[PDB]
Amino acid sequence: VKPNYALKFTLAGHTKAVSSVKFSPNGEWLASSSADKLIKIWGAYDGKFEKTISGHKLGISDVAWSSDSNLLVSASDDKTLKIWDVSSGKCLKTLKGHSNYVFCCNFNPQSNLIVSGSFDESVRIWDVKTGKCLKTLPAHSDPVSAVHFNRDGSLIVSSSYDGLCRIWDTASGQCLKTLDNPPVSFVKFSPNGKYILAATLDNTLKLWDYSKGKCLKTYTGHKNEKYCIFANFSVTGGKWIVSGSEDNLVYIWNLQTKEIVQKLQGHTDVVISTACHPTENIIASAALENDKTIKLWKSDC
Ligand SMILES: CC(=O)NCCCCc1nc(CO)c[nH]1
Ligand SMILES: [Cl-]
Repeated sequence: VKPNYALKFTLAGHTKAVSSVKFSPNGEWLASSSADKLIKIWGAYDGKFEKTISGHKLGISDVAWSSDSNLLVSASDDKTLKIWDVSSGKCLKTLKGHSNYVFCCNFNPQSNLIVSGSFDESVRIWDVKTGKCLKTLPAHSDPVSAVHFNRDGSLIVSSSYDGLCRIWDTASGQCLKTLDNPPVSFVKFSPNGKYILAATLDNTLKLWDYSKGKCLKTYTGHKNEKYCIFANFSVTGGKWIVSGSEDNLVYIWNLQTKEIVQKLQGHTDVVISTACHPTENIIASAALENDKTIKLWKSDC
């Protein structure tokens, strides 16, 4: 069995590289962030442009949704994160404390906390209500490429150009585990929180068993030597691994067999970001500044 993702919509409007696309947990919306300093909201099902959210003074590297689909958080080169009310487009809080570009961000499942990763080599944990920094983790010895909460928010996983993935106890900020050392460009937990998916800048994705601390699966064939490209667990139909690539394609692998099952063609630059819809067999992909578009794809499985 293989998926049959086909192009449904091309979403134009960003004037520089797209950096990140994310579906709202309720499946209604796609949010995109860009080097153009803007967040854009789009209909997940009709691709219809909804609104622009503005206020960052420099480019945005990442955006993430609260669990109720009402709030966004953005990570910017202006060294801040901003918490946004999606309905009003208003900036509710500016999260200050990082000393360099903020690269990655995520809410916990409760959405009382935000985790951030920065070029300043720290991971910060923030109170959503107050906008205050609760904890600063001296997490890494190079820029932090990704941060992600597990299923209940009890753990954070971080990755860095220093070649490490680290698992952190959210409550205490203490490191529970460190996983050659090529730069780690992306990491996230599996939906069940038992596994970690990690990208390294040697054109390799690895599935790690967190409990055992050992590599279970490797996914190759794509190009990733430069950019922090997002990767995804696709779980709505077949059990796939999804990633962008520096050869301008979306790669889809069989999680169990590690075989490439589809390559999506259409982008005219690096596919930096992919997202999987929470309920439908729908992928969003976004590309860098030769392309600047988002594409919505639909599969029967
Ligand atoms: C250096 C690089 O990859 N620049 C392209 C724009 C940033 C993309 C991005 N990836 C992540 C992974 O967590 C967050 N943001
Ligand atoms: Cl996703």
